[PDB]
Amino acid sequence: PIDFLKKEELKNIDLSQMSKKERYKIWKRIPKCELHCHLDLCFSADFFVSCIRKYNLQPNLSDEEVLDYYLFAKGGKSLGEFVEKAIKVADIFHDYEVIEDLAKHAVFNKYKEGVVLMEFRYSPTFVAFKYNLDIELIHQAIVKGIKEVVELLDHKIHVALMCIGTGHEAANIKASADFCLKHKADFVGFDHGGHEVDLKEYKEIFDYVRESGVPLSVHAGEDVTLPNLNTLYSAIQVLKVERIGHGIRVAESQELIDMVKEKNILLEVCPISNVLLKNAKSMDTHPIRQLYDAGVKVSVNSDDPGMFLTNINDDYEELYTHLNFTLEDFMKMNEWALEKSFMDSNIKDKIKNLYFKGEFEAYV
Ligand SMILES: CSC[C@H]1O[C@@H](n2cnc3c2N=CNC[C@H]3O)[C@H](O)[C@@H]1O
Ligand SMILES: [Zn+2]
Repeated sequence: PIDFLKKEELKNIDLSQMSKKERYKIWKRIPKCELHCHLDLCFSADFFVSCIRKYNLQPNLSDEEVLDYYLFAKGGKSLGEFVEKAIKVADIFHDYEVIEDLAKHAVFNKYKEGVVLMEFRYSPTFVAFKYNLDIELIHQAIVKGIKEVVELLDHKIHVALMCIGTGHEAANIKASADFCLKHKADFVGFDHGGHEVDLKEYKEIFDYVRESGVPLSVHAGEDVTLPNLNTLYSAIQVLKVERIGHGIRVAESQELIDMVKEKNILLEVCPISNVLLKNAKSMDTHPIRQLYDAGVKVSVNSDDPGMFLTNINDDYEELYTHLNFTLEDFMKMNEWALEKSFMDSNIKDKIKNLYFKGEFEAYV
């Protein structure tokens, strides 16, 4: 059982005297609450390469060329290109067995990384398109795979699901919204991913989801190539989201920074994703430092461990190494993520008690 760091204990840890390996041991011991991780793009290199071989998908490529062709581990051009490679990766959604395996593995690896609260998200209609799978059996496979691992683990990690709509056709977004609500019992939130579009047009679809009791967190303010910040205004003012996926472009506008703070919105920051997709110049210039210092609530997230060949503790390493975040900062961020989690209040209460009970400093 991971020896999770406690709030009152952090002042005794000297990270400056540690090797990279020893720091990773400390990142593992942070009780992490992760809000933004696409389960359908969450795997290791090994898992991915097996899948490709299992279905004889690339007989002309070495393992290394398969990783290069399909994934984004060295970074790319833009979110646009990222969306194009995701489409390619859908080569592996061959059947429901591989899907269930994917879900077991993803949860197991989060557990070993020291995540205690995990909101996974996935896009059913996406996962279905390549082989025209049935979204109902896709969901059953994922829920089954998750339940089995959580049970095996004695509920040591708490997992919830969010449903993502993708694309810019009302028909597909509506079909996802209906699926999400049909499966309200499993889904705790509703998202939009894919190319970044202004969601204001789909107001009535999102209203209906939000008003049926499923809160919203949509991808917005990620893609630096958009000619304005309209997508952020829409998510906040029209969709009335509780959280924003990425939202890093909020840093470009004092008006938006004030809006997010005043509305108590949390930004689900994905540091490595933004650098690899060219939405931040380098980790040294990542807006999370500005936003955190401006008093915006932000949490740390991996986004797509499979596309980047990373895990959540790599994001912590980069933030510590490039931007000088501290263990205190990390604990504060995870407690914000805990408070803004869409999971049941009973579960959040348990987690608070288990991991976030003390205070950083003694009463004086
Ligand atoms: C199997 S991924 C299904 C999808 O969800 C989308 N997505 C996955 N990871 C992210 C996605 N969308 C936008 N921003 C990049 C990243 O956060 C992806 O482009 C595809 O549209
Ligand atoms: Zn994402």
